[PDB]
Amino acid sequence: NYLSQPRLTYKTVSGVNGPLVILDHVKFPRYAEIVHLTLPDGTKRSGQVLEVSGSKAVVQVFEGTSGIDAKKTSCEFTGDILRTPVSEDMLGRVFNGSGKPIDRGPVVLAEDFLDIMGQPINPQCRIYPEEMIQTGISAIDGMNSIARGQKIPIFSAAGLPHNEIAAQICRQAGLVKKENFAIVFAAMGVNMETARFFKSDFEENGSMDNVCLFLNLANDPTIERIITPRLALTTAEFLAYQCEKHVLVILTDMSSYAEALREVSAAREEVPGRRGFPGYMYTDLATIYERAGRVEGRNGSITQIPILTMPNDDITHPIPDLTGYITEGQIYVDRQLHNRQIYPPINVLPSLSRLMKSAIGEGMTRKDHADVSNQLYACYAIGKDVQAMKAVVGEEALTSDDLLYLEFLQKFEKNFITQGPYENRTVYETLDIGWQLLRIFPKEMLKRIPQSTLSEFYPR
Amino acid sequence: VCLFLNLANDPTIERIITPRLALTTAEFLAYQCEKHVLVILTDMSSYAEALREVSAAREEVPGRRGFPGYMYTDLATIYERAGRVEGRNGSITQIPILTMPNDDITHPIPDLTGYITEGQIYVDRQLHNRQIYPPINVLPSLSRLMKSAIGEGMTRKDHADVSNQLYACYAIGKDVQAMKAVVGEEALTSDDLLYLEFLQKFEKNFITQGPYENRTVYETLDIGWQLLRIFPKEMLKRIPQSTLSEFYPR
Amino acid sequence: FYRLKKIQEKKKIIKEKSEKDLE
Amino acid sequence: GGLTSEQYHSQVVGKIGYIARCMQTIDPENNLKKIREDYQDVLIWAEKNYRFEEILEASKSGKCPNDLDALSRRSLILQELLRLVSSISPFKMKLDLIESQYEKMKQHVNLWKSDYHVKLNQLNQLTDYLKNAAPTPKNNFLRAMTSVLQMQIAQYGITEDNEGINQLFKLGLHLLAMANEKIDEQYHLFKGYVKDQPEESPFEGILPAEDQKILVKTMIDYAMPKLSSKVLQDKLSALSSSDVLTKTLLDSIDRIVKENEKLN
Amino acid sequence: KDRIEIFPSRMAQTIMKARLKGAQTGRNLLKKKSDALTLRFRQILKK
Amino acid sequence: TFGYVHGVSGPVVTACDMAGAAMYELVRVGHSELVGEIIRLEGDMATIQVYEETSGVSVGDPVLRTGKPLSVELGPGIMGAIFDGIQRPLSDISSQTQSIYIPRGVNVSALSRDIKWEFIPSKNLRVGSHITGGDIYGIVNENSLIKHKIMLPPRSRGSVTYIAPPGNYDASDVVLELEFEGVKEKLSMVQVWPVRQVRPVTEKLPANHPLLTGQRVLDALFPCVQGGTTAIPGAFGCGKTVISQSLSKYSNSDVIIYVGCGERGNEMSEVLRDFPELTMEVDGKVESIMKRTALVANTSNMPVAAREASIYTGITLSEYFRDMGYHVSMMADSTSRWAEALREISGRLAEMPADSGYPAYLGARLASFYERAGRVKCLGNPEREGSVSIVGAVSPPGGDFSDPVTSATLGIVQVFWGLDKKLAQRKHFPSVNWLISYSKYMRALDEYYDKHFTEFVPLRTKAKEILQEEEDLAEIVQLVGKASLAETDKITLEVAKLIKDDFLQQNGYTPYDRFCPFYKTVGMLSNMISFYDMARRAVETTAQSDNKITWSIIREHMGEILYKLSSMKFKDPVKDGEAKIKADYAQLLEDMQNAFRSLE
Repeated sequence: NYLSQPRLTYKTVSGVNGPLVILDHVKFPRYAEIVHLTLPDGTKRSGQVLEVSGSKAVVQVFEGTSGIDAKKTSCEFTGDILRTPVSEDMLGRVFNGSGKPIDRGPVVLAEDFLDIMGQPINPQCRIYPEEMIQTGISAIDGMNSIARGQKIPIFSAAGLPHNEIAAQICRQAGLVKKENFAIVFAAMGVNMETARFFKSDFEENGSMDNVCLFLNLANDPTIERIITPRLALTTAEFLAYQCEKHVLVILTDMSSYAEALREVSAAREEVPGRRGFPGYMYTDLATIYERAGRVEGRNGSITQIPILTMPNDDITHPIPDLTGYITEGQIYVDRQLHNRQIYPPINVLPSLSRLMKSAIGEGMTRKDHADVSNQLYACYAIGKDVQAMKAVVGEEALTSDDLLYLEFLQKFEKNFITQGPYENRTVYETLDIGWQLLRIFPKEMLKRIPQSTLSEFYPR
Repeated sequence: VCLFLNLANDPTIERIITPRLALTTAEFLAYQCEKHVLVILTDMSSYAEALREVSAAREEVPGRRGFPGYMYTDLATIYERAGRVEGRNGSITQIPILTMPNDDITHPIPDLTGYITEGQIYVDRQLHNRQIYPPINVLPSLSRLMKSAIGEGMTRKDHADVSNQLYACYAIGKDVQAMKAVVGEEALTSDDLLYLEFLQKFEKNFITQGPYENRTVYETLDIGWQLLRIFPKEMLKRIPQSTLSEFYPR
Repeated sequence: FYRLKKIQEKKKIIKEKSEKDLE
Repeated sequence: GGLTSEQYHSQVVGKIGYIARCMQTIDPENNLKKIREDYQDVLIWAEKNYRFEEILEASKSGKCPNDLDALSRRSLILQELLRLVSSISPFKMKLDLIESQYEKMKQHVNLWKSDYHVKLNQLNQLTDYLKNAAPTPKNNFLRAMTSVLQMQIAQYGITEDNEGINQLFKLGLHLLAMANEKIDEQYHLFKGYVKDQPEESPFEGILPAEDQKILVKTMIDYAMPKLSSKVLQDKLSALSSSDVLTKTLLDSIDRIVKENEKLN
Repeated sequence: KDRIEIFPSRMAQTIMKARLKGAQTGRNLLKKKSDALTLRFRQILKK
Repeated sequence: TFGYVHGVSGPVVTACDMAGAAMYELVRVGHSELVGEIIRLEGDMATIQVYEETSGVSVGDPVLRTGKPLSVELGPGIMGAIFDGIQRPLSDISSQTQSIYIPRGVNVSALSRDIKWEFIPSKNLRVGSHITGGDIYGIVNENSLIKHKIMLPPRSRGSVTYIAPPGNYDASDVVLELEFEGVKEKLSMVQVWPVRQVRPVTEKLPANHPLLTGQRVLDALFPCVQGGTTAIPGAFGCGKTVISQSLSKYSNSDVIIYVGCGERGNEMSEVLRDFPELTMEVDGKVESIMKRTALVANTSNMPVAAREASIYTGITLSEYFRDMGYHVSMMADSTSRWAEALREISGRLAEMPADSGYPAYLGARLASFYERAGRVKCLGNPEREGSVSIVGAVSPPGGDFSDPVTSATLGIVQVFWGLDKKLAQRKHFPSVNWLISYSKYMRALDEYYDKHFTEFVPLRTKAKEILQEEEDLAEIVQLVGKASLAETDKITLEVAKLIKDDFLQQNGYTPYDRFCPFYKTVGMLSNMISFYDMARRAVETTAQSDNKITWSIIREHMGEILYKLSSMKFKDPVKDGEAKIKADYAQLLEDMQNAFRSLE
C-alpha cells in the first residue's frame, strides 16, 4: 500500500565533492532514493541518491552544495524513489522541472503517485499510428502530416525560431474535426525570457485548458533537466493511457538534455563516450522517446515532437543522429528560410513524416491529401531546381513550364510555408491552399496526381 | 601440407596462437628437417582483430584505430620467422594474406605489415569488377627480393629491365586515364593514347590468367616483350640499348 | 578516452588503498 | 566439422543403439538375413545387454565400430528402408523386394540426393495429411489414391520407374495441394485418375467397403445437381446400388448427365 | 596531392563539409550551363 | 543460495556472498527480481550488469542466482509466441498482467506452463534402450504445420530408465528419465540452452539448394541458398517489406524466426500487427503464418542487453528447429540496431572504442553469429538434415557502406539484395538494384540447376551480361543518342527493357504475382533470351547485306511476340495448370522462331 515506516535523518556527512554529498553509516540506502538536506541555517535542499555502497550513500544535490558541512547538515531519507503526483488537473497548469508549481496554484492533488522512470510499453500491446494530429502549420499538416502516436523531431539550429514554432504547435494543435486532446510541453534548458515567452503565450492565447506546461530554466539544477522529460512523459502516460486522452508531448530542446546527461554521467565519474556524451545515451534517449504510441483496447495515444537544436548546424552530431534512429522521421527548421523572413521556416524537402500515409486520405482527412502533398513536394523540388537554372542561364532561356514551376515556387513560400505565428490552418484549409497553388499548372502537368483526384479537385 | 584452421566462430584468442603454431611447425620442418617450407597465413586481419580485442581487454596503450601500440612487434614475431639459415638446406617462405579494412592501404593492418614484409602483392576491385582474374594490381605491388632473385642462373638477363619498363608504361597508362576522365581523349597525344592502349592490352594478357593456367617466367617475359613492342623502340626509356638489341626485335 | 579511463582506474586504486590504510 | 571427444563417442554408441532398434523394428523375425549380416558388427553391441558406459568404453577403445560417417551412411540406408516398409503399412511387401531395394540404396552415392528419398518424402506428406483428415471428397480421394500408391510401391519398389506409380505421385500431390473449395477440380482430377488407369475397377479391395461406397456416393452426389429432370435423377439414383468404385460406374453417371444435356 | 591537409579539428570538419557543398553546388550550376549550351549547340548545328 | 546487494551505481549492482557465482551467470536482483549478468568477480563479490532500471534496489536486498548463463527455454509452445530479446513472452506478460506495460522484473516462464500438449513417445524406445544428445524421444503436435520433435539435450546421454506413454503433458511433466555413470537425469519438454553457445551438429554440410523466395529477381539473378547468409539494406525509402513478407508467405523454409534487433516503437508494432494477418496455403487449406513463426520483437527502449542478446536468441531458437530437421529462415531486421546495443554495453563496461566507436569484438560478434547458419546433419540417430538461413538487414547511414557494422556484415554475408530508393520511388518492386547486388552461392547451386533446370545457368549468365550491357550502352545513349547505336545494341536495350520491366519487376499485390514458381521464372527468362538470340542472329546474319534486320522491322512484323514476352508475367499457377503454363511458353518459343524465320 504505502510507506508506513518513519524516515531516518543523518548528520553523518563524511564529505562533499562538487554537487555530491557523501553520507556514511546509512541504514540500507536505495539507489535513486530522494533525500531532503537541511543546511546549518535551516534552508532545505533536495537531492537524489546517485550511488550506494555498504554504509555509504552518494547524494547528488539538486542545487549547489554551498553551505553543506560535516556536522550541522542533516539529510532526511524518504525511503522511496521520486513519484510524480499525477492528475488531470495538471492540465491548465505550469510546473518547474521538479514538479513543484509556479503558477501560484496549489501543489498537485495526486490521482496517483507514478514512478518517473516509467516502464517499457509491452510491444504486443502497441498499436500502429492510424489517424492525424493537426499541428496547425501547413508545412507540417499538408506535407509531413503527423500520425497520432508517431514520434517526430523538429531539428533546428542555434538562433532559429524553433521555440516560436513549438509555441505555435502548442497553441494550434488538435484533432481533425471531420474535448479529449492535450499537449504536454516539457521546456528543458530554457532561458528566463523564453520561459516567460511560453508561459505568457499559452496563458494569453486561450490554450491552457488543453496543455500541461513544464519549465526548466537554463540555470535550474542539471538533474532537474533530466527529471523534466521523465516527469512530463509520466504525466502524458497518465493522461493518455489511464484517462483515455489523445496527447501531444512537445520536448523543447533535447540538446540541452544531452548536455545535462553528460553532467550526471560525469558526476558518477563515468568515462565519456563518443563526442564527450555517455555511450548509453541511445537507451536513455529511447527511454524518453518510446513513451509514445496507441495501445490495445484504449483510445489514448501519446504523439511526440522532440525539438532538437543541431549543434554546429550538423545532422551528423550524435544528438540528431540518435534522434533520427529512434524517432519515425524528422522535420527541419532552415536558416535559409529564416533569413528570408519566411515564418515558420520549415523546409519541406529534407523533412519526412515517416507515418504520414496512415494519418491521411479517405475517412482520416480527405481523399486527395497524399496526391496533393506529393505533387506540391515535386513542384517545390523542381521549382528550386528551375530557380537555380534561372540564375545560371537567364530568364530568356526558361520555358513556359519553367516559369510555372518558378511562379509556383514564389507563391508556395509566400502562401503555403509562410503562415505567421497566430494564423491557425486546418488540414482542410491547407489542402484548399494546396489546390489554389497546384491550379497554377495545366491539369496534365500535375503528373503524380491520379486523373480521378484531378477531376474532383483541379476545378476552382 | 599441414593445415591449422581457426574458424570465424572459434574462440578469438586462439587466433593469436594459430599462426604461432603454424610457424612453430614450419620452423621444425625447415630448420630441423631441411624441408623447403611455404607458410600461408590467412586473414592476418582476423589475427590483428584478435590483437585489438585482447588489447581492449588488457587496457594496453592504443596505437592507430585502437590496435595495441606494440602491433608492429607482435606482427614481427609472426612475420620474421622466415628466411634461410646458415649450414641448413631448409627455408621458410611466407605468403600471408590480409583483407584491407574498407580497402584502406593506410590502415594499421596493411601498413605495419607493409613495413615488416618484403614488399606486397595487391589485389584490386578495379581488376575484379572487369572479371580480370587473378585481380593482381601491379602498380602498388613490389617484391623487395626481386632485386636479387633474377638474372643469370635464376632468370633471363632482360627480366629486371622488362619489369621496370612494364611498371613505367602501366603507371603512365593510369596517369593518362586520369587525364581522360577530366579533359577527354581529344586532349591526349598519340603517345599518351598508346599508354592507354598499353594499359588495356597489359591487363588483358599480362595480369589476366586462368585459375589453373601455369606460366613460366621466360614465357611471361616473352609476353612482356610482345606488349613492349606496342611502342617505338626509342620510347623504352627504362631498358638499356644492349637489352633492346638482344631482345626487342625477337 | 584512454587517458581518462586510466586516470579513473588510478583514482579507484588510490581510494581502495586509502580505505585499506584505515586498518 | 567437429565435436568434443566425449560427444563424438556418445554419438557413436547412440547410432549403434539406433541401428539395433531400426533392425528389430523392420524385422521382428530375422528374415532379412543379407541385410542383418551388413550390420552384425554394430548389432552385436546392442543384442548383448551392455550398459551405455560399457559400450562407451568399447567405443573409446576402438572395439565398437566408431566412424560416425560410416555409421550415419549405414544408419541412413537402414532407416530409409524402414520408412519404405513402414509407409506401405496396409500392404506388407515381399522379402526379395526389400533386399533388392536395400542393394540399390547401398549401391547409390548419397540417399539424401537420391530420387528414392524424394519419392518417400512426397509419400510422407500425402500420408501424414491423411492421419488426421476430416471426412470430405478431397480427403476420401487422397485416402483411396494413397492406398493404391502404397500397394503399387509394395509390388514394384521405389527405384523402378513404373509410370503408374510416377503419375500417381504427380496426381496425388497435385490433389493434396489443390485448394479445399475447388470441388469441381477435385472431382475432375479424381475422375481423370480413374479414366487413365488400366483397370475397370482400380480401387476394388484396396480400401474398406464403406470407403468404396463413400467414393461411389460422392461421384453420384456431385453429378445429381447437373440434372434438370426428376426421371434422369431417378436413373442416376438407380446407379447408387453400386458399392465398388469403377470406370463403368463413372461412364454410367456421365451417360445419365449427357442424356439430360440432350433433353434440354 | 590527394588531400588538402587542413589539420584535424571540428573546425576543419565544418570547413570541409562547407567546401564539399560549395564544390557540389558548383558542379550542379555548371551542369545546368553545360546542358543549356549543349541544347543550343545541337539546335545551331541543325540550322 | 542467494547473495546480497552490496552497492549500486546506475545499472551496475555489486553483490556479496556470491562466492559460488560464475562469469556471465544470470542473476535476479532486488525484491522485484530485476535481471542481470555477472560481468566481474572479485572474491566472494560479483558485479552484476542489471538490465532493467535499478531505481529502488537497496543494499542488503536479496540477489538470487539462476544456475545458468543467459539462456533460451526451448520446447513446444514457441510457435505463435512473441518474445523480448531475453526470451520473456510478451503475449503472456500481456494476458497475465492485463497491462500496457512490461512490469520491471517479469518472472513469467518463457514457454507457457499448464498447457497439456498432445505427446506421442518415439515408438522404437524401451526401458534399457541407449540414447544420445539430439535423439528424438517423442513428437508434440503443437500446431497443424510444425510437428515438434522433442529431443534429448545435446549434453545429455545414457540409458532410458522411463518414457511417458502416449497422452497429454505440460512442459514441467517429466517425459523422459535416463541414467549415465549411475546418475539419473529427470527430463522435461522444456530444454534450456546457453544463448551464446552454438548448438552442436554431426557436421555442417556445404549448402547446395535454393531458398526459393517466389520472387523473380531474388530467385533468378541473386539466389540465396538454404543455409545461406544474406543482407538487405533495410531503410524506409527502399520498401524492405517486399523481401521479408514474400519470404514469410511463400518461401521453402519450414519455420521462420524474426528478431526485432532494436527497432523504432511504431516500426516494431508494424511487424507485430502484420504477421498474424498473413497466411499460407498448405495442402489446399489456408492458415496464418503465425503457425510457423516466432517474433523476437524489441523496441528501442527494451533493455540494452535484451537488444544485444536478441540476435543470439533468434538464432538459438532457429538452431533448435534446425536440430529438429526443419529448414528455418531467420530474419534480422536491423543488425545496425543490434550493433548499437552492443556499443552501449561496451560503453557501460568502460571498454576502449575501435572503428567508428564500435567495440573491438564487433567483427567477431558478427562473424560468430553468421557462422551459425548453414545446412547440417543433426546430432542424434535418425540422421535428419536441416538448416538455418540468416537474412540479416543492414542500415548504413546515407547508404555509406564504410560504416563498420555494414562493412563487416558485407565482409561475411554471401548474398546482398541491394534494395534502392531510386527503384522504390519508381515503384520498380521488388526494388533490388542489380548493379549493387550479388550472390556467392552461384557455384554451389550449379549441382541443383544441372539436375533440375539444366539450361538456366546459361540464361542467368546471359541475363546479367544483357543488363550490364544496358548500363554501358546507356552512356553511349546519353552521349550521342539511341539512333547512334549498332542494331545489336538497340535490340540489347529492347531486351534489357523487357528484362527490367517484366522479368525483374513483380507486383506482389496482384493475384498473378503473389508468388512466382521457379519453373515460371525460368520459362519467362528462357523466352526473353531466346528472342534475344534469334534477333541477334537475324541482325548478325544480315550484317553487311543489302536488306538488313533491325529492331523496328522486328517490332513491325512480330510486335505480337514482344507483346507476348511482356504478357507472360500474367500466367497464374493457381488458375492455370503447369502443363498449360509450360505449353504457352513452348508455343511462344515456336511462334518467335517462325516469326524470325519469316525475316531471315
